[PDB]
Amino acid sequence: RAPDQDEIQRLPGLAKQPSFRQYSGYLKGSGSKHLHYWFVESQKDPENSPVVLWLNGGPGCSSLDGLLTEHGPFLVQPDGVTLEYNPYSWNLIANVLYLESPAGVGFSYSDDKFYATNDTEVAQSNFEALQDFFRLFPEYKNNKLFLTGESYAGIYIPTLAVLVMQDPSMNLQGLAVGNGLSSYEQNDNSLVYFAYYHGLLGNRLWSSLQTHCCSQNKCNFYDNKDLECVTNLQEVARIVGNSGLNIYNLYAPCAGGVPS
Amino acid sequence: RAPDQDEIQRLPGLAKQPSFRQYSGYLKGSGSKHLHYWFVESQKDPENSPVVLWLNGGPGCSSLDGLLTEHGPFLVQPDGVTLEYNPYSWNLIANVLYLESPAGVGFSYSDDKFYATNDTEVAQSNFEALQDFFRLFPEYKNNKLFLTGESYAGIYIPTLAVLVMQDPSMNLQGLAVGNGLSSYEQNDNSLVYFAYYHGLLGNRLWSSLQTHCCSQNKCNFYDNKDLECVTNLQEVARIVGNSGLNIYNLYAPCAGGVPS
Amino acid sequence: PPCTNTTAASTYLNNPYVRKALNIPEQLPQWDMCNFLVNLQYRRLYRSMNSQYLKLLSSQKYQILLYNGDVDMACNFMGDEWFVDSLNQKMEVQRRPWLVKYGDSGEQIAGFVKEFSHIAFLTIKGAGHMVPTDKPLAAFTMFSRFLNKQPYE
Amino acid sequence: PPCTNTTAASTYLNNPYVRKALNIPEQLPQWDMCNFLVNLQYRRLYRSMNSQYLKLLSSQKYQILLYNGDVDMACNFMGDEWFVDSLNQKMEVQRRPWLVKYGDSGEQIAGFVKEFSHIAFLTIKGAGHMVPTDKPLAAFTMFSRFLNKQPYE
Ligand SMILES: *[C@@H]1O[C@H](CO)[C@@H](O[C@@H]2O[C@H](CO)[C@@H](O)[C@H](O)[C@H]2NC(C)=O)[C@H](O)[C@H]1NC(C)=O
Ligand SMILES: *[C@@H]1O[C@H](CO)[C@@H](O[C@@H]2O[C@H](CO)[C@@H](O)[C@H](O)[C@H]2NC(C)=O)[C@H](O)[C@H]1NC(C)=O
Ligand SMILES: *[C@@H]1O[C@H](CO)[C@@H](O[C@@H]2O[C@H](CO)[C@@H](O)[C@H](O)[C@H]2NC(C)=O)[C@H](O)[C@H]1NC(C)=O
Ligand SMILES: *[C@@H]1O[C@H](CO)[C@@H](O[C@@H]2O[C@H](CO)[C@@H](O)[C@H](O)[C@H]2NC(C)=O)[C@H](O)[C@H]1NC(C)=O
Ligand SMILES: Cc1ccccc1[C@H](CC(=O)O)NC(=O)c1cc(=O)n(-c2ccccc2F)[nH]1
Ligand SMILES: Cc1ccccc1[C@H](CC(=O)O)NC(=O)c1cc(=O)n(-c2ccccc2F)[nH]1
Repeated sequence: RAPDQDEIQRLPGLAKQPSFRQYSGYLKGSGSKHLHYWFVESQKDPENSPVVLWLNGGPGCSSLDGLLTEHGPFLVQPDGVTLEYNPYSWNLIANVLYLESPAGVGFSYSDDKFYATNDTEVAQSNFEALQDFFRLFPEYKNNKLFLTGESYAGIYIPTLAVLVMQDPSMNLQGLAVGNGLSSYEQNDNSLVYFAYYHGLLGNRLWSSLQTHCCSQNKCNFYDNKDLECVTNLQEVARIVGNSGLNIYNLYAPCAGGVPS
Repeated sequence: RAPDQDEIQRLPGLAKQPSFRQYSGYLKGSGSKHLHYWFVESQKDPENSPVVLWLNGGPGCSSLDGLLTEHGPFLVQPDGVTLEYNPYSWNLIANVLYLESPAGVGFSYSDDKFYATNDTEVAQSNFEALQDFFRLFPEYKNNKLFLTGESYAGIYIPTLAVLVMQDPSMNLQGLAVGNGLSSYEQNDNSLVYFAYYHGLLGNRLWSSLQTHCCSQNKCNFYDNKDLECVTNLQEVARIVGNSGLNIYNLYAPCAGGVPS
Repeated sequence: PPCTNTTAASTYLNNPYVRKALNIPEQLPQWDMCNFLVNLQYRRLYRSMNSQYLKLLSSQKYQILLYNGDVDMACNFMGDEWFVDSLNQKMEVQRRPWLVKYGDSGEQIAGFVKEFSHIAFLTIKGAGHMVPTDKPLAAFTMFSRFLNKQPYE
Repeated sequence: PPCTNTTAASTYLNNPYVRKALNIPEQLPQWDMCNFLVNLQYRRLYRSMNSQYLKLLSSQKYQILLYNGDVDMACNFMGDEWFVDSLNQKMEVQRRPWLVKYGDSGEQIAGFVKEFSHIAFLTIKGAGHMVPTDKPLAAFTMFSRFLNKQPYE
């Protein structure tokens, strides 16, 4: 019915025992890949609550960040010892499956230690891991399945969803992507506009960008071959991600301070 | 040397007596206008510290907001009884003169009760008030004078500064304007761009704005006579200032909640 | 990643008793928030998710949500709003603000929603890259409405 | 004004003992943060401050500062950056970020500075309409540098 080998009995740093069941073990991916998962059952009616897969981006970043710092049932405090219950946890209404993917990420590993991978391989490996989850948790096969993620998971989730949609046994109901990479072109073009209208670039850099990267009403800040355009976009890249501004939250401080 | 009639002895809500001298009285403006002032001397060497005039905007809003909520020596707490010392007070290095202007604003008044005024009248009245301040505080005549303000004071300060610059007895050293109204045209044109690039307007409203308000590379969101342009700008005006968004700080909550 | 402090989660997950409670084999190397070697060796294949989304929307069986914190610069909201709009789906709804009930502060605009048939784009006002970290209540409200297939407003 | 709560300052200044300590004559009406009647009767005459600033800059005796909180929508930063730039002054300096030392968080970008001879435009990152209320340390640092005629960086 459930892998009793994987069930977490007592988690350090928690002052109170969870009302819900939680599991930590390995799902079998492609080849010799063993993907570490941390599954947190719903706090309200787990048997009828949806199954939600959560993937963090990178590529190479852990989905355990999503649990302990974002929307997990408990959050790590600055001491790195204490865990405090999250009143806005996504597991209040859902069975949340946090998957460290691809192999090599966090506690995930492969028997050959070969961690060189690609978009198509990760989608197939995540699909095999999802098939393995339903083998270990058969009581969740008929439950509503939602595929969720962040950042690079904007690629992970839709590629995985195309493979899941071909499997009739999986009750796929939807997908949610947070601040995701959907298109490199759209992201790069919009960022230059975002940086100017948020007061990070001046009128001098903007006028030079509008003259050397744009034609009539349309702009190309993605694959432009123009000489000054590449130079100006490199200055934007230096201001946005290398000047001391927090690229993840413009109005938040940069941890560790402004670089030398 | 100083008006002892105007000196504040003990201010309610303060747990500790100020290390600096403070005055509250009236400066004579034009005609029969009596402008209420609250002058806070410098916490460090008042005799050599600069004299800084502070004006809040509106038109019609009190400069006492600037003292008790912005950069004054003490700030009003939510109880509306307790005042707490501000460690970032502008009076740490300057003698700050907060002036309730024009007449009728806060505690300011006129003997005829006629409060109908204009830009040129307010500048002349503020200049006469400044002349009256130097008559009441002669020991500050030779001190560095700075004219500062916020919002509509973007008009108050430069108009006043043009009159002050013609007075050789006033040691005018500079002027500072915070989020000020410098040009109606520049403010209105930039706001439409600000609203779209901050995600308040969609691609449908923006495309309609760019087609009916703009020509080639230039845009007119200020005095455009175009039919759909006026209609689209009115929708922007409804989203920006009447939908429940805080116009004064986009990422802050709207006090009292979203309207019905 | 730059400007991020991952020490607290790293300190916690690297504790030997935490690894035992999480059934992690002892021989495995230390837990890193982001694996630099995995990123370096990763071959990026897709440049756009346009075909993937159109393939998923063709069945008309799935509810799709693209949500972005509007103060993030890594994967900004506009890039994803353009993307959702470019998919050109039926039942286009007028862009509207979506509300969240905050304690005693009352109803507040949590962001803006752009809806089409089986797909919606959402902004989370004041949130960065990690929406649930910056705006936990708004993120939960959006998540709850998504699972229950309720309108986001 | 909408979305603002002025009750605390209004409750304080309307206390009779506060009015006496501030030497306010007893017959005067109650203190209001903003006088609606003054605003309604006010005749706006100037549409631009261009001539006023050029008159002040011609003497070369005054240091001018235009500072804006970048999250304000009433009098947004771009309108004032355009204005300062449009004045076309000598000794134009490259736009640079300006720093503030926060407690133990280290050096942080407090905004951006655009300098010319005797005039500078400044943004205050994360601040709204009332810069000293939202960012008090950044506002003090900027104010201190302005009075002492020091570079804002
Ligand atoms: C990075 O994060 C760590 C962990 O949150 C910070 O260290 C904590 O600092 C506080 C205050 O000194 C202590 O109470 C905690 O016990 C510390 N935790 C640990 C695990 O040491 C650290 O200061 C942060 N560093 C930077 C540069 O922001
Ligand atoms: C993505 O990675 C996979 C797995 O490493 C690649 O597929 C394998 O390629 C080798 C040859 O290099 C074959 O021997 C295997 O049979 C392939 N496996 C499968 C499942 O097809 C794949 O070629 C990579 N894709 C790209 C474009 O680099
Ligand atoms: C508007 O501001 C007032 C004053 O800050 C708020 O009233 C305070 O509420 C807190 C919490 O209930 C009390 O501790 C204070 O004593 C109250 N002060 C006064 C003077 O009554 C009020 O709640 C705010 N209203 C809104 C809608 O935000
Ligand atoms: C601005 O206000 C002033 C004062 O109310 C106006 O000036 C006065 O106008 C009356 C006639 O309406 C004259 O009798 C006074 O002698 C004027 N006073 C001064 C000092 O000139 C002024 O006309 C108003 N400006 C505008 C454009 O409305
Ligand atoms: C910012 C962040 C912190 C913690 C965990 C993940 C992330 C995100 C991904 C997500 O939001 O889910 N990471 C990135 O945006 C990112 C870009 C990038 O190059 N990396 C990265 C990956 C491997 C090694 C170092 C890195 F910086 N990480
Ligand atoms: C927003 C605010 C709060 C408290 C005091 C002043 C202000 C500002 C001015 C400043 O920042 O110094 N006020 C406005 O921006 C504003 C615009 C406007 O029409 N008013 C206003 C004036 C009189 C009566 C009611 C009002 F809303 N006030």
